[PDB]
Amino acid sequence: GIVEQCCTSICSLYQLENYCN
Amino acid sequence: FVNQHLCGSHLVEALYLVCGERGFFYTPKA
Repeated sequence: GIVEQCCTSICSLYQLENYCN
Repeated sequence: FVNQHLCGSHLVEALYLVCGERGFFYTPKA
């Protein structure tokens, strides 16, 4: 999930945009 | 500003700034 990819590990714009509507 | 550890309200803020008018979905337990 987003926590595993952006909190416990370093986030990225690619990852963040996957969560935009 | 997105290339770092973003947790909790910090992560929610990042999504808010990046997604804009598109909005987003926050699913912590995924």
